[PDB]
Amino acid sequence: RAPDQDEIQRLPGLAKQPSFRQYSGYLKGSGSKHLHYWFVESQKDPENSPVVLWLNGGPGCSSLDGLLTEHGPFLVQPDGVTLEYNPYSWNLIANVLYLESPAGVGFSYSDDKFYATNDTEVAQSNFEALQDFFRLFPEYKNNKLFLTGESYAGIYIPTLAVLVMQDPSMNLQGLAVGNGLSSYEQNDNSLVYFAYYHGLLGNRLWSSLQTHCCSQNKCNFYDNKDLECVTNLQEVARIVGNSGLNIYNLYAPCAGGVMDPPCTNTTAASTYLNNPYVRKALNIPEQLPQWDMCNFLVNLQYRRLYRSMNSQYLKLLSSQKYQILLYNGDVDMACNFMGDEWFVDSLNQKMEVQRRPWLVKYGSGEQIAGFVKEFSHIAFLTIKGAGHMVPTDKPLAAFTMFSRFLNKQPYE
Amino acid sequence: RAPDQDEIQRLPGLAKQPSFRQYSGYLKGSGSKHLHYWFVESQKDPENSPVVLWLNGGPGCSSLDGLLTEHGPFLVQPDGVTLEYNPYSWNLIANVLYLESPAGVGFSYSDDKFYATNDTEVAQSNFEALQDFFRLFPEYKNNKLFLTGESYAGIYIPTLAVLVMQDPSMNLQGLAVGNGLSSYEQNDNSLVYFAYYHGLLGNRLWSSLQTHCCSQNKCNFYDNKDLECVTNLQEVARIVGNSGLNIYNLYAPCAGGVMDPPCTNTTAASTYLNNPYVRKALNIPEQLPQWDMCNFLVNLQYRRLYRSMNSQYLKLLSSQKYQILLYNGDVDMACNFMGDEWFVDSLNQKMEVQRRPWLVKYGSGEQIAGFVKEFSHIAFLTIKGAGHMVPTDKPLAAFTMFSRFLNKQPYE
Ligand SMILES: *[C@](O)(c1noc(-c2ccccc2)n1)[C@H](CC)NC(=O)[C@H](CC(C)C)NC(=O)N1CCOCC1
Ligand SMILES: *[C@](O)(c1noc(-c2ccccc2)n1)[C@H](CC)NC(=O)[C@H](CC(C)C)NC(=O)N1CCOCC1
Ligand SMILES: *[C@@H]1O[C@H](CO)[C@@H](O)[C@H](O)[C@H]1NC(C)=O
Ligand SMILES: *[C@@H]1O[C@H](CO)[C@@H](O)[C@H](O)[C@H]1NC(C)=O
Ligand SMILES: *[C@@H]1O[C@H](CO)[C@@H](O)[C@H](O)[C@H]1NC(C)=O
Ligand SMILES: *[C@@H]1O[C@H](CO)[C@@H](O)[C@H](O)[C@H]1NC(C)=O
Repeated sequence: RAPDQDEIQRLPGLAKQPSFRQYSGYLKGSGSKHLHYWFVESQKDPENSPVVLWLNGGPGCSSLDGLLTEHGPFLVQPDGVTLEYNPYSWNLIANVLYLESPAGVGFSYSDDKFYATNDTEVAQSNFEALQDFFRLFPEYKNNKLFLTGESYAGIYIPTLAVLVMQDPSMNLQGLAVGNGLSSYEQNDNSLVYFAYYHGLLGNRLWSSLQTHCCSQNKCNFYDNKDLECVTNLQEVARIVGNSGLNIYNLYAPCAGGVMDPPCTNTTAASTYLNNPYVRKALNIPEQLPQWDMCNFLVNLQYRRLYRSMNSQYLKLLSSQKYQILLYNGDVDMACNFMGDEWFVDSLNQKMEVQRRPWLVKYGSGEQIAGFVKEFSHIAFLTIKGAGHMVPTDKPLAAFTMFSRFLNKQPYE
Repeated sequence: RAPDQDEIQRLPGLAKQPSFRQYSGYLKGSGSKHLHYWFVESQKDPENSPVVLWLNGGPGCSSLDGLLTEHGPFLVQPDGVTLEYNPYSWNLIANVLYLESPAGVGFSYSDDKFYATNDTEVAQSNFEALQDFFRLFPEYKNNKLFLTGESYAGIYIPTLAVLVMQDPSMNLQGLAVGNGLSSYEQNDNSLVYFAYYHGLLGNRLWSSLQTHCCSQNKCNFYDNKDLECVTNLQEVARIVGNSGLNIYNLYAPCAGGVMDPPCTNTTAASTYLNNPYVRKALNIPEQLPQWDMCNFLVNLQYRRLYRSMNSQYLKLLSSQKYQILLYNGDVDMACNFMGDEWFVDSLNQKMEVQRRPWLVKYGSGEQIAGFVKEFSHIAFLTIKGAGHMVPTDKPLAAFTMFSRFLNKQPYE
């Protein structure tokens, strides 16, 4: 019924043993690829709880970021030694499959160590690994399956979903993308607005942008050839990303001051997972190189193929079989909320609902946790005051949203 | 040399006695008005430290909000009983005069209890009270004087400054306004942008606003007569201010859930100052009614006269004798940063400097604390991630800014 050689017996750093079973080993991707997974079964009724795949983005970043720092059952502490139980873990109500992907990311590897890849190969390799998961965990084949991820997984998840939807053996029910890259064009255009209206660009630069980049009511901050325009957008990019502002959360400090995503400090997770006894407990082959949160070389060699997920989401929507959610922390600048809201609105789906706040109960009382824009089979949500890593910044709100999604309830 | 009957001997709730002298009593305003002051001398060298007037806004709100909750030498704790020393107090480097104004606000009163007033009378009464302060504290007449305040004090301070500048006996050196109301028009126009680009309004409403309120490149969200326009702006106002979003800090909870400014809880300060022994220590006449942070009736009866401080600041700038600062926490929606930046840019002053980040040292290191836009004798600054009450939300950054201002140093 399970790869019991993969079972995690006693995880270092945990003061209490888990009530749920958990597994760490390798799923077969395409060719010679072996993708490191860490599967944490539901804390409540895993036999009948959904199976939820989690993919972090990059490209080249590890989904074990999602486990140990966002919504895993325990989170690594600043000592890089202690794990503490997370009261907002997504595995409270789901069997969560964190997958280090593509090959070369974290503990994932391949026999030839050739890690140059692309969107289509990545989707196909993720698909084969999910096939392997269900060969390894056959008692999970009939559980409702949701595909979820973050950041560049805005591309990984919908492309993977299109493959999965053609496999009647997988009980695909839904996909959720957090601060996802869905449209380079909508991302880039929305980002320049976001920057000005969050007080990062002044009047002089804005007016320069307006002159060289825009024609009457429409701005092009994406593929404009205009000369001063390219120049100005270079300045925007510098301000937003290369000046000491944290691009992942405008209102958070830049770690380090004004494999090392900018303004971020991955030392806790890194120190934890490179502990030799941690790797033993996670059944990592000793010969594998050190764990990094993001593989520089995977990212360097990656050929990005899709500029928009418009056609993927229209395909997923046409079946009317799946619930889809795009959610953005609204102080993120890497994949800002507005570009994904524009993106969802532009799918032009039926049953449009008026935009509303959605609430969470804090003690403190009901608070607005964000806004929800709903259509048939698809909702866009903001998470108010969260950056790129929504479940780290607003764990209760993230858990509440996640539960409403799995249960196909209204978000409000 | 001082009204020693006003001296505060032993303030309830303080575990240690202050190193500085402090005073609480009444300054004579115009007619029968008596304005309650609380003056806290500098913790370092009060004889040669600047005199800084602080005014909160409303109209009808108490400057003792500024003392006990923003930048006073001690801050009231959630028990409404304990005061704790504030390591970022503005009185570390200044003699700070907190003035409850106009008559009827907090412990301020008048013999006829007639509290209907207006901008011009308020400025003239504040002016006479400052004259009285210097009659009561004559050893302070030659200290550099700065006039500072917050919110509606965006109107109080510049109007007062114009009066003070005509009095050669006062050594006026500068004025600073935090999240100030400077221009109803620039406030309202900037606010509708701010709302859309912070994800509070969706596409449908934005497009409706664009259609009914705007003509080609210019929007009028201020005095538009257009019909759907008024309707839509009513919806914006509802979303921003009457729906459970905290207008003073978009990213903060609304106290109470989705004399009581909305989403705010003044119980700590209120419980402290209504303690009968607190009032005795502050030399408050026992017959005075209870302390409220904002006087409902003062605000109700207030006749607001100025729609813009353009002409006041141009007068203050013409002398070239004063340094001026407008600073806004950038997640405030009551007086959003963008309207005040537009306002300062529109004064069209010389020696314009390119817009820059300004830094603060946290331990954590240097962090961007906001952006600074500088001209001759006037700077606009943002405080990144602060709401309406900048010194509560970012006390170190507020103190750092305040020190650079008093010392006429660059903000960066
Ligand atoms: C997203 O895919 C992502 N994946 O991992 C992260 C991450 C952020 C903070 C901490 C840990 C992980 N984010 C985004 C989508 C834009 N990808 C990234 O932000 C890239 C992360 C690299 C692989 C280290 N970075 C970039 O795309 N850029 C482009 C602009 O120049 C700076 C970095
Ligand atoms: C500003 O003058 C101000 N003065 O005191 C405050 C304050 C905010 C939070 C907590 C404690 C004090 N702010 C602003 C300038 C717009 N004034 C206010 O926000 C008014 C406060 C009243 C007097 C209680 N409120 C309003 O102007 N409105 C107008 C729109 O409808 C709602 C309240
Ligand atoms: C990074 O994180 C580690 C572990 O939490 C911490 O000890 C270290 O000081 C952090 N900061 C920097 C700037 O390295
Ligand atoms: C993506 O990768 C596959 C597998 O290597 C390769 O055959 C294919 O040509 C690639 N696609 C592109 C456009 O490079
Ligand atoms: C208001 O503040 C007081 C004092 O800090 C606190 O005890 C009370 O619970 C607060 N909240 C509400 C909703 O009254
Ligand atoms: C403001 O108040 C003064 C004092 O009462 C009064 O004489 C004056 O007419 C007022 N101004 C206006 C425009 O109401």
